Amino acid sequence: LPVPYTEAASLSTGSTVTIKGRPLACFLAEPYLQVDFHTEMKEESDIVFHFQVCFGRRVVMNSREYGAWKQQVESKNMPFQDGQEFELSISVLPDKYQVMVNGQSSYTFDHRIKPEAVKMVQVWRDISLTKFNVSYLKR
Amino acid sequence: LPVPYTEAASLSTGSTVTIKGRPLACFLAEPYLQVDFHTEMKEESDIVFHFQVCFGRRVVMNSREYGAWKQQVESKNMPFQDGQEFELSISVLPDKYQVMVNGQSSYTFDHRIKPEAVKMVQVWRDISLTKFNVSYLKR
Repeated sequence: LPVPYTEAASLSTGSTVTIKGRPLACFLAEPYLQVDFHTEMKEESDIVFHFQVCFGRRVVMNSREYGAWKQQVESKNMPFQDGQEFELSISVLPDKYQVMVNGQSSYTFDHRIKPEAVKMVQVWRDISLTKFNVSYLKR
Repeated sequence: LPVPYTEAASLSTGSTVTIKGRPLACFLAEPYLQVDFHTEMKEESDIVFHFQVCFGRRVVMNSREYGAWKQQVESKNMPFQDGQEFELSISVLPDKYQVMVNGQSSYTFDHRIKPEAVKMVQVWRDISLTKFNVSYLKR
């Protein structure tokens, strides 16, 4: 899959975004992974959910609203494993996103903007990607 | 050119490393560029010169010696232009590296390890690359 990876998308309660991929360097090099849920197809559009991994160090989550970054949430939780493929599953719950890493609940982020505002998902920085899916099974 | 880009290399006084490329996102997204001069072909080897651009924000330079990062040099100088191709030229002078951006002297970094210790150059993070060259014209 090409990285940066972009897909038009819609989200609501019950939606799951599944990403399978792979850092491009060992953790000692501090590769990054970024997943952004955008309100428009344009990359300068607002970001309802920003998820940024500095592999082996930290994760930051935030939103970008009317062009400006808001209060970041910083986590030191690091379930990702050096040199390994990862499977990332972001579920849209009524009150928050829930982020699973290799099947383990690892982060959550309460909705600041309704998920129905999302029109695009971008996955980029220092990863390769073998799978991307947005589920569309629920009303 | 594939990114991450790796080339075996040797450097001495008079050597020039010329990199031509292009951020993968606008500056608002804060794409990065990293150029590392390594002592071995392995990515965990020491880094004689680390050059890391956070486009539109800062540049940091450092060395990684026996596995540990040393004193970083942080610069707010930012000659790179939003959305534009750049031409980066790193010259090996007797006392320092000199970094030109689009023909303009922009950064320098005094040698901490002799440049003759370099065996590999890696260029990676959020850029595309159209040209890479190491000059080999001087004794």
